[PDB]
Amino acid sequence: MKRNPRVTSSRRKCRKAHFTAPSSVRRVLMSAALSTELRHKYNVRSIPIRKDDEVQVVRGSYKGREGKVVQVYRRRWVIHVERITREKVNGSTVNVGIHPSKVVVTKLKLDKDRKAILDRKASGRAADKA
Amino acid sequence: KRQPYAVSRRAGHQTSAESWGTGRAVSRIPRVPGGGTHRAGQGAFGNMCRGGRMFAPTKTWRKWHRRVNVHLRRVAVASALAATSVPSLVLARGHRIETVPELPLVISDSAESIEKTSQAIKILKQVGAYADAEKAKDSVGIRPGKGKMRNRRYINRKGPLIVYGTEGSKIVKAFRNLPGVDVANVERLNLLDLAPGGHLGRFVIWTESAFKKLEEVYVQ
RNA sequence: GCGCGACCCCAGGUCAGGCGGGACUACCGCUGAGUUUAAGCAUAUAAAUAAGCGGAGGAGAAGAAACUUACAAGGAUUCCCCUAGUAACGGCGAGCGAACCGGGAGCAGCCCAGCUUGAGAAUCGGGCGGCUGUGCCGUCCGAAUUGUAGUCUGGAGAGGCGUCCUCAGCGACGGACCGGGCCCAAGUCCCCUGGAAAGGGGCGCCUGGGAGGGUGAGAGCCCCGUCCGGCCCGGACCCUGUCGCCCCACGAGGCGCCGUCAACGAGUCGGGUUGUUUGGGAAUGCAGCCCAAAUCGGGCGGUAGACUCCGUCCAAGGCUAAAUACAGGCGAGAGACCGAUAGCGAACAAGUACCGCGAGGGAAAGAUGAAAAGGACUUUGAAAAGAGAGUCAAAGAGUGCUUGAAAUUGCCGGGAGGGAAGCGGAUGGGGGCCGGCGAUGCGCCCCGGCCGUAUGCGGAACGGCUCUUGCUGGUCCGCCGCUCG
RNA sequence: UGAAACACGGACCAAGGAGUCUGACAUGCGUGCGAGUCGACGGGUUCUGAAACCUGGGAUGCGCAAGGAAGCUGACGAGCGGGAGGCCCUCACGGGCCGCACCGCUGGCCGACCCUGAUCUUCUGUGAAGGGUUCGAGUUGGAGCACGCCUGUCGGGACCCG
RNA sequence: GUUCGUCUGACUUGGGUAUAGGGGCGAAAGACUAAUCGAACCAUCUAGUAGCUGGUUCCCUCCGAAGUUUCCCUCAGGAU
RNA sequence: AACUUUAAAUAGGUAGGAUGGCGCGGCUGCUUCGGUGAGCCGUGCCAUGGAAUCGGGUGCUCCAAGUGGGCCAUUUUUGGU
RNA sequence: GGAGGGCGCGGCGGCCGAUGCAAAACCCGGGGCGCGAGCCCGGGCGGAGCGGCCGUCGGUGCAGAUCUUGGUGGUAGUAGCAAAUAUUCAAAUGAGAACUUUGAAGGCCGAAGAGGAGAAAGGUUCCAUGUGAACGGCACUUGCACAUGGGUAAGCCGAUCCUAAGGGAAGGGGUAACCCCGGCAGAUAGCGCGAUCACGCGCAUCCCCGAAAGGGAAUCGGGUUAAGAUUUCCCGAGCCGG
RNA sequence: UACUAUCCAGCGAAACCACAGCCAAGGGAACGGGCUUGGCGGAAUCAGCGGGGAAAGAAGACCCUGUUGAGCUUGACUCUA
RNA sequence: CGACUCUCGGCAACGGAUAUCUCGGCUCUCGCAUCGAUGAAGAACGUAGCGAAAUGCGAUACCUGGUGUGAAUUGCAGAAUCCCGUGAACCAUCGAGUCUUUGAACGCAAGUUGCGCCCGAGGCCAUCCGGCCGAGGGCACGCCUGCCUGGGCGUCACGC
Repeated sequence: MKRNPRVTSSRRKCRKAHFTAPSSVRRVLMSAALSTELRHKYNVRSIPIRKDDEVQVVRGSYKGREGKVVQVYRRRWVIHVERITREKVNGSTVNVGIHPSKVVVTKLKLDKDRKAILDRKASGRAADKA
Repeated sequence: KRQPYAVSRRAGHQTSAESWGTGRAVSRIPRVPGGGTHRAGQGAFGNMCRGGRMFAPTKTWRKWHRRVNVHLRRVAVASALAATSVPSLVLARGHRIETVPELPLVISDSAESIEKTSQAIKILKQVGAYADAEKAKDSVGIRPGKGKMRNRRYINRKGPLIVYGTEGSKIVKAFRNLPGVDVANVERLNLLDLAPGGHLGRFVIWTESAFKKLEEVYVQ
């Protein structure tokens, strides 16, 4: 289709890679849009999340829930957040999977290696803009 | 502009089939040797078998190259220029135009050195030639069929064509990504650019330096 | 006997190292059918193909003329275009059947043997020590005169004389090539419908990016990517670009001129005969056997032979990229490909399950949903199940799961009738079933309602045309004046 | 020949399922250009399997006829009858004039074949000249080439199946 | 099933072992050689061929045949 | 029937004109002992006009399919009860 | 049989439309159009993408083919489920018992057994416990089924060791080669014994596999669990080889 | 006389099927369940049965043909270990 | 006169067609060179806490070192130091590894977990400084090169 001698371009291949996600693939697809306050600090629109973050449902029917990211699932690429749930018949509460795109990052744990991601991407956005 | 494609050339050829002949209320077709399987088409030098070959259905032969005669082609290319100087064909092809005081457009040479798309749409807006590109940034068709599963999710209608007359084959970068656009130089004009679908009289934008080079293309 | 060296020939679970098999797509050899075609069939065709067998590499084979030619000669090898669907060959039947030249692609040239190290095996392997190590150095055994090192290779070359010119080998740093990592634009603003908004509507932004996928419905702007650039990192590496240090010279080779020479590969040449193969035809290549040479010579010159000429190369040793191939393998990009009886045998645990003693043969089989929210609990029943309920946007979605066709089956209704004969239909009438059927038309007058022309004004798109320029004809709207409708 | 047939197949239904595609050919039809024509082996170039541009060509045709060598070497150049249509005359009917397409026919010319053989001439060449129940895919006032489609034709598994 | 041939030898029968496809083996039936024998089975060449049988897929329009001549290893078919 | 002098009918061929006739005057190696003749050329004259009837037109050329097993009746007829 | 003019499907370039406020699909003794090919529209079902028109192109339209593959009838609840001498009663259990299990009874094979075991073969089937979804063409609470567990112990038995018919490396030689005969200069090429001491002496048709049946180094008894027990276990007694 | 059939409870196929099923004669692919003309004309059925359905199984094994094979024979053609 | 025979509809059951999907096939094109006695191609049998399979691996056994990424793996259980970190992960990379039993398959055979031979060290006790036992790994064909004992008037000299 559209241009360039490169490795990647194939409608089938794009699907194949992202569903079964190897570790580097997981982290880049774990990039979830920042809230507006955070966007003006780190000068980026989206960053990969964590487990000690807190993340707010904006998009869905489930909107208005907030919780920490309990788990992230490779095999079918989904993330699981606390308090976005559906109830089983007996009264058990089981988490409903949410895509990281849908959910928006309330709060960050900086870390040290995750912190490095913020710096490099920020530098990136500085270069184009000015 | 089409690849050759085909059915497999060794297909279901290498399938063992040997016949019962007759003495059975079973048709005189070859038949699988292996009875001890829950199915498989019963012998397969056929055109008449499940999972067998068919003697025809493609196989690499089919010419996806038809030769063009240059003198024949020259007439077609020349005709295409003339189709922009009659407004009737432009209307007939289904271009929405609120355009200028004169019939084909000739433009200043300074829209080569235009980096931005934002600037590009603005200059077209003044002409009134932005009109049909606005009708191709929406009303863009999710095409039915198996094309969706290829890469052909959107087939975009064909609005303005811009042709530059800068000698060194200079693609105007801004105009490349406009909705429904095509970009050309005089040094690479073809019939399909001025007449997608074979319907002549696409709305085209001529550069001033382009205009006087259109002569040298290669009752009444 | 014992023969120092050695001669000739054996032996180490011997010292350091090496071979088999695979792959076999594609390639290089070997070896080799028949069906078929000729409407029969043998010669011939298929085919110098399939099968059989061996062996390498990323390419392989080929390769600097014992060539092609007959010319003001071309000029290693390969492939494409053409010659060519042709010269030729052929129960001259069916059919079979290429090259030379010409053009283009790509280009690249070489060393041994055969003249002398003879002031001396100057050469090489191994052990051993040291070393900065695909190597180098010292030392000692051993190899090899039935000849290592070597000038020199036919285009030539070795001698001689005279002049210039030209060199061996290093750092360091880029680029070249390959692989990664990493970064690189913009709304999740209001409203509506919905289970969800990516949808519609309102209102925006970014675009070297409006390819794609993901995401709870058509997402440029939600995420990932995409695009275009940036920043790292590690390889591989003599392809060249920098620089910098030794100038490798009086050597060796090159060039100019001169002389004496010119060594130029054998059971090969060539021929006969036979078989195979060739378009190759008094033998195309090939082989066996038989005969068998020469070096002022030899071979070739598409009809066998002698004769005389002329022309053309220099075998019988060897290397060498590129242009050429690619149904395997690995890693990619695509298609007017296919859409679960299709596509591969295999979308799924598939060469799986299974079949056969074996060689081998070989399936069937994708889809709940956004999320299991996979039906707790109550009740009947021995249980399986059912009935309630719960859940879901939807159970008319309950792991027979999206949609759920035909056939068949059940229920029920209608027609018909239990005094009657069947091609199942056509034709006619009745029942049974159901959709349709100007918005309700016109003239006139009265009231209510609304507007106003002509002409003057004020602003304009028009016309015939002329086309500098000119004259005749505009209508309309704004909306004031003056008269009416 | 004749199918209701005491011919043959078919319980029923769904889904598969058979004149295709190609190379080289003939005709027809269309398109281009036209005594030429045919880009694309190739090279330039690129928004990249494309498109655009361009080369000498080579292939086919523009002359032929022979088995071959070859051919004074194929340029002197044609009539007649029916002919559409036009022209001229005539009020018209018709008459006369020019006559295409096309058709039929009679000649000349060329090659192959056979005769004829001047003047000339490197000594056997030469080919003026006059002819012929011979023969040709010729000249006598060319038409092709390229592309495509249908149908026919051949090789291909070749309509499908045995 | 009944009836019945043989039953101390050219006897019966197992295991191990030999012989394999124009081949074997045969006190010989063309018998038999793993439900397979006047040339086993398997895969391949092979999608082999067959003037002959079967089937050959949407509609309407207009025109509309012939089984005859000639040659043929031709008389179930071609050329003409 | 394989005889016929003789000899039907129905069948079958040809002709009934402008693709014709006639006048004028040209050429030949033919043909004539002879321009005598023959043929073919230029030029002139003669229409409904050469029996009947019809031509909801005809003439002409290229190319291809199918057919290539036929069968039947009246009439004629050969073999055979 | 030809030509002519159309229709329908799939996909592609163009162009225009339609949609979760309900697309496509499917159903419809519901309407209407066209000579037809087909088309149109409504209602019901349904839940995510699709159709018309102009060009382009095909793996493009079915009733068959003793068609292929899948489904489903009538047949038909019909033929049948009939060989093997044969069941029956009471109790136990369980929802339910002609068939299970126990007793009682009747029988049957009639020791060349319908027997107790081993071979071969299968491979856990043996036994417990659980237990009726499928399966035991009846039934069923039972099973050689399904699920869940466990179980096979050797100096003396076999294999092993050993030779046979025979097979097959090694050699020479054909065969490119696969492959086949089969040994040769293991014959003044080394294997074997003394022998510890390094040296001497002696010799072939080699060398392995080949009968879990031939031939054979060596065990008995009692007890035990689900079972064969010389065999597992154990006592006591041996026996063979080093 | 046994064991079936039959009848029951359970269990439960297949072959086969264009569509089906009353005769007579007629013509007709020259021997009809159907057409034509007459006769007829039990719902719903079971146990039987062997006339018929030119019933079914089996592209007649025979017989003819094909420019179709193969086994065999030889004084075929042509080669050869 | 129920019924039967037939037919249809509506709702269903049957069945898995149709539509719409597709981490797959299919075909074309491009780049790339790179197996082995240094033990392959291929097989076998094991190893995951709970596994039949596929996939992964080999007694160092669904993996190890090192490295990158930087917190998951998930059906349930679990570790909590491994979470501001020499470090989570059916992770990617995977340079350093193990890499079973087999297989060209190599001591020799193989319907045999068959039958030899040799060497290593640790311990023992001296019927000896030897005897006995241990765990590991070798010992093939083929042929070159170098090597030793020599066969042989093979050839020479020198023998008594």
